[PDB]
Amino acid sequence: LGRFWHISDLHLDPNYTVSKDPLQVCPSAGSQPVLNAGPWGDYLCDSPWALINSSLYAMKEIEPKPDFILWTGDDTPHVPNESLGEAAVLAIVERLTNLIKEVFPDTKVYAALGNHDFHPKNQFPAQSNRIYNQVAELWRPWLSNESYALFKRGAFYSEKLPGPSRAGRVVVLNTNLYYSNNEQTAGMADPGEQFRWLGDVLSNASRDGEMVYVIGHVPPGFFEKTQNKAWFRESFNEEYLKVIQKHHRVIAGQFFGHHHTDSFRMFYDNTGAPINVMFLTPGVTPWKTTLPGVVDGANNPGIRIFEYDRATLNLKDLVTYFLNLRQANVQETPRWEQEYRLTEAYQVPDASVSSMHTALTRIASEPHILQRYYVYNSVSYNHLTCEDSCRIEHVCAIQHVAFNTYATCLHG
Ligand SMILES: *[C@@H]1O[C@H](CO)[C@@H](O[C@@H]2O[C@H](CO)[C@@H](O[C@@H]3O[C@H](CO[C@H]4O[C@H](CO)[C@@H](O)[C@H](O)[C@@H]4O)[C@@H](O)[C@H](O[C@H]4O[C@H](CO)[C@@H](O)[C@H](O)[C@@H]4O)[C@@H]3O)[C@H](O)[C@H]2NC(C)=O)[C@H](O)[C@H]1NC(C)=O
Ligand SMILES: *[C@@H]1O[C@H](CO[C@@H]2O[C@@H](C)[C@@H](O)[C@@H](O)[C@@H]2O)[C@@H](O[C@@H]2O[C@H](CO)[C@@H](O)[C@H](O)[C@H]2NC(C)=O)[C@H](O)[C@H]1NC(C)=O
Ligand SMILES: *[C@@H]1O[C@H](CO)[C@@H](O[C@@H]2O[C@H](CO)[C@@H](O)[C@H](O)[C@H]2NC(C)=O)[C@H](O)[C@H]1NC(C)=O
Ligand SMILES: [Zn+2]
Ligand SMILES: [Zn+2]
Repeated sequence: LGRFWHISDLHLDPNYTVSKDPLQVCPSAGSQPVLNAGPWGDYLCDSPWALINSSLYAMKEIEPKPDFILWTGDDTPHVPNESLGEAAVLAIVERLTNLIKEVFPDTKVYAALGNHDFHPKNQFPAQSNRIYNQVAELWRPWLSNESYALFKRGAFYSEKLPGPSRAGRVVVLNTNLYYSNNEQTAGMADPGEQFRWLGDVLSNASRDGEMVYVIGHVPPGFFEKTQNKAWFRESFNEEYLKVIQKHHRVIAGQFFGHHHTDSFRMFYDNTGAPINVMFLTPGVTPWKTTLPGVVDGANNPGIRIFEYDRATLNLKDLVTYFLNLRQANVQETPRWEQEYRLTEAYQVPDASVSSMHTALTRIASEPHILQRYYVYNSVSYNHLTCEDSCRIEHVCAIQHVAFNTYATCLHG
């Protein structure tokens, strides 16, 4: 049994300050007054350094010798572009990179850029640029020569897992190329040729007897905290689905972030068979989202470990840990705790596709399992009851990555 951490959406707010002025605590809160801010963060703000530092040392306490770490990006705060230029973006990515290197000096890390890890935000080019070049330098100890060259061109690459994993590979995507707010890739069918490359990597994996973990920042499909919100342009969503449908037999897991909330996505083939699952890990940042229509969309800080079979990459379990921010802020030191173990929460034997399908069916049919999933969705921040419209928004997002079937499901 191996273990790996998955962390995402740290979103440092460099200017977080415990201030007597509620409008000068954190620029990431915008114009929202931040009353009696605490040292470990605030639900209206992105993460203070103290919180990010606490999260890394919590990971070290829980599992100091993981087989590897997956890090799916989003390092900078939710502020206007004019507040956050290229030098600051790169300095922030470097500071977080250095913290991970300091706390886990002997650990391989597979890192993807998130949509905020660029200036201007979301405008990821399908070609080389100063940010891809400098991040390749920061992540060079983690990249093969081939991956270093690929990263400079498109911020995507693939790496063979080291032993004792028998025959595994991690594929790291730049899914920021597909975000509808990214004007750099408007009108491009296959920006950076990433889909062509991905298919080729996965065909090679089948030839070579390897199983693959696919990671990225922005997921396909819809955001479960609202209705009708997809990040990918429709054509990219369709292409991503086509890749999974063709190559699922070599894909042992998909690991994404961006939402900051804890959910998962099922993939099915045209016979109705479940063929893959994507795990959307929560964020370290607690920041209450400004996405229109989302009420009280904050979360507790979360981190996650997966347990896996080193011989096959089959996922055996996951454990999500959290910091109860409201409690931590009245205490001298933040102490992270176990939120849940997946097999226990859903009463399933492992984290296989069949087990996740069972989890969904229970979420969709048993009130107490729906509510359990819902509480965990915000990392145990919000305990109000998930009522009928909440249920449909979550169930449809989990079940339907495709635009048209998601739309039909929402009619329920
Ligand atoms: C699916 O699987 C296939 C294998 O079946 C992969 O194909 C291999 O891809 C690699 C990577 O591109 C190829 O290796 C590269 O070969 C280049 C050419 O090498 C010859 O020719 C040059 C000039 O003619 C000579 O200089 C050289 O000595 C050889 O005679 C090299 O230029 C490449 O160098 C790269 O890596 C090193 C660092 O390790 C750097 O020094 C270079 O700057 C450069 O970064 C590299 O060695 C290999 O030839 C391919 N094999 C076959 C059989 O085709 C596919 O890539 C894979 N598909 C995907 C999508 O992953
Ligand atoms: C955070 O505040 C900085 C300004 O802080 C000063 O510069 C830092 C480098 C550091 O030395 C602090 O102690 C200083 O008080 C903002 O940076 C400025 O932003 C304005 C635009 O509003 C721009 O005109 C200035 O040139 C910027 N200064 C520098 C040095 O770049 C920064 O935008 C704030 N960060 C966030 C994320 O909101
Ligand atoms: C980052 O977090 C670590 C872990 O909590 C902090 O290190 C602790 O610091 C206290 C006070 O100096 C010591 O009593 C502990 O022994 C330290 N623990 C470890 C494991 O080193 C560290 O101070 C934090 N750094 C920042 C910049 O906040
Ligand atoms: Zn994020
Ligand atoms: Zn994001």
